[PDB]
Parts: sequence; structure tokens; C-alpha cells
Amino acid sequence: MTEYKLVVVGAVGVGKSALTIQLIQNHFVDEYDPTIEDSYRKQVVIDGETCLLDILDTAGQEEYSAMRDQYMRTGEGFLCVFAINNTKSFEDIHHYREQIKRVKDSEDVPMVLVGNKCDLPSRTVDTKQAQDLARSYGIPFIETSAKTRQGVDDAFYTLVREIR
Amino acid sequence: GRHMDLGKKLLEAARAGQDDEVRILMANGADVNANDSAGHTPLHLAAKRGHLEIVEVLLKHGADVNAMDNTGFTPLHLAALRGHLEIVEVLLKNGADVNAQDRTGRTPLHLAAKLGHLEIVEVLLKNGADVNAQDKFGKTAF
Ligand SMILES: Nc1nc2c(ncn2[C@@H]2O[C@H](COP(=O)(O)OP(=O)(O)OP(O)(O)=S)[C@@H](O)[C@H]2O)c(=O)[nH]1
Ligand SMILES: [Mg+2]
Repeated sequence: MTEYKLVVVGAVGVGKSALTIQLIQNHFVDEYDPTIEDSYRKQVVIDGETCLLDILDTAGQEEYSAMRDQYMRTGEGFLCVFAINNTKSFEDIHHYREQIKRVKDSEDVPMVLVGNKCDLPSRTVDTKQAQDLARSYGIPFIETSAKTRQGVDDAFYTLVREIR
Repeated sequence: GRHMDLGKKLLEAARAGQDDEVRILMANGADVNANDSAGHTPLHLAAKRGHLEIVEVLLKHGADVNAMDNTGFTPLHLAALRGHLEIVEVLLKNGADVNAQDRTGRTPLHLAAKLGHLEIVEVLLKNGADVNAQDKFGKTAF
């Protein structure tokens, strides 16, 4: 089958790990364990085709920012996650995007913008603002909740389609 | 049934650093090399977290000192990444492969040098780490 190398990036505490464990194990982890760098493997069916997702879940913590180069070289697609009650994390998508482009020497890298934690009542980052950001970058925008599982498959599967 | 479930609790106890809960789970037959979905063993989680006692205990109980998770990290990669010196030492005295490569070709030295852990770099070189080792992009530790 075709293997897709997916990389999940974003700021501390946005739900990168909770999204990923939802995809792999279908369960929601309420507990913060800070990620260094973890790999997960899932054989799935997308658009009627069997394929393998090789998923790297990365560190939000800036102390590991020197490891970014390496996973930016190896990844085929990037799930760019922010949390909808975390302005800084939305703004940080810019820094992630810029580094990706510089490492791949390209403006067209498969990428999906993920607005996580859409189950939450109040929010500080507008849906419109995110839709605009994704239209600027020419990439899809998906609203997710790792807690409810909303949009979880959609987000990863959409990144796969972008790699194709 | 039970045996699998002891593994998951051993993983948790090793991560959460409960030194004595580890001792019990082992004596109820738990698997010392139980894997989480990311491929970590208890020794990876204990090395990552910096729990020296738990690292010693797991090694006394036949833990695979060069086990690799799904990213290709050994426990020595994890201890080095975050500067846990005495852990790096103990792992090495128990036969850790000093030049083990992750899936991208990085040794422990690559990671220690990348994150500026100078005391780990020195101890790694004293234990036969290769200064000219290249990862899969041709890049040395520096
Ligand atoms: N309400 C809600 N909480 C969430 C959601 N996703 C994650 N969380 C919670 O946020 C906290 C941090 O999530 P986590 O997945 O660990 O962040 P991270 O992005 O991996 O952080 P890091 O490893 O780079 S340091 C956890 O308590 C988790 O339960 C969500 O969709 N909704
Ligand atoms: Mg995480």
C-alpha cells in the first residue's frame, strides 16, 4: 500500500497528542504529558484505498525547536494545529509554515490548518479569521475536537488527500 | 487479559514514577518490555522522565536496554535528549549501544549536541560514540 508520512505540529497544549491518540486508539486523553517526539502507525481506508499512516507527534515546547529541521525534511504533510482559545498558537502557525517552506525549499507543501477544541464554549480565535488564514496559504481548514472526536478522521484524511 | 493489563499499568507507573508500584507489577508477572502505542517500553518512559531508581529496577528485571520505539529511539536517545546524566551512565554500563540510530540515522550524540547537553556529549565520547557518525541526510552531530 501507499505510506503517508504525516507530521503534527503546533504550540504547547493545543491537542496535537490528543488528536493523534484519538486517531490511533479512539480515546481521549484528559492528561497533559509533554511530548518530545512520538511515532504512531495506522493502516486505514481513505477514498476506498488501503493505506498506511506513519504519524509523527511533535514537541510544542520551544526547548526542542532545534529538532524541527529533521522532521520537516522527512515529512510529506503537516497538520498545523492551533487551539481556538489560544491566540498565540494560531499566530504560531506562521512560524511553523515559514520553517517548513525553508526546509523543503518550496511554497507548495501539503498542509492542513486544524482549529482544535471546538467543543469549548468561548473562543478567542474567529472561524472567519482561520478560514482567511487558510485561504491566504491555499490550504484546507478543518475544525476538530479531540474530546468529542469531531473532525478527527476528516483532518488526517484531508492531509492525505493533499499529499496526493 | 491480566498480563496485557499489568503491562499498561507498568507503563503508567514507570511514566508517573511510582518506584514501588513498579516492583509489585513485575512480581505479578508484568512484561518488562510492554509497549505503548508509540512503541515506548517502561525503560523509555523512565529514562525520559529521569527516574533513575525505576531505570535501575527495570534493568535488574531483564528490560531490553536497546529497545526501540516507533521513532527508532532507544532509552539512551531519550536520556541524552534531556540531559539526564546518571541515566546515560547507567544505560551505558548495562550495554546500551552508544551509536544506535533512530529512523533518521541520529545517534544519542546527535541529540545531545542538538540540545546543547555538553556533559552528555563528553560521557558519550568516553563511551566510544563516533564523532563522524552521519545521519541519513549525511549530517554529523557537530
Ligand atoms: N476541551 C478540549 N480539550 C482538549 C482537546 N484536545 C486536547 N485537550 C486537552 O488539552 C490538554 C493538552 O493536550 P495535548 O494533546 O497534550 O497537547 P499537545 O499539543 O500535545 O502539547 P505538547 O505535547 O506539544 S507539550 C490536555 O488536557 C487535553 O485533554 C479538545 O479538543 N477539547
Ligand atoms: Mg503532545
